[PDB]
Amino acid sequence: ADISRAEVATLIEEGYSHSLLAAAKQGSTVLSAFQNVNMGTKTTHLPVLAT
Amino acid sequence: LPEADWVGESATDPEGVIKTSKVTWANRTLVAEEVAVIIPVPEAVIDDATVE
Repeated sequence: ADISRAEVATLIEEGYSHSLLAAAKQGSTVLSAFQNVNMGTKTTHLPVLAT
Repeated sequence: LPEADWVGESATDPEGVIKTSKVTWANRTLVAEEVAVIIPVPEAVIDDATVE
């Protein structure tokens, strides 16, 4: 007979590390690629030349 | 070169034993040998020559 690792139970504790717990966030492409128009209401009309 | 191995923790299982291994050496030799030449000349030719 002998004392295994299972025989000592929770006299052996398991540790924790947050060294893999990070994620860099990525913003939208279109809000950096193009002009951000500040709107004050739901609809803005923009006339364009058409013919 | 010796070889290590991964060992299990069990007291009964064959994978639980640490394996034996060895380091070895060999020999190389320096062995000295002669290389030589003899050049003969007339002594009158040594005396008559303008160079040493």
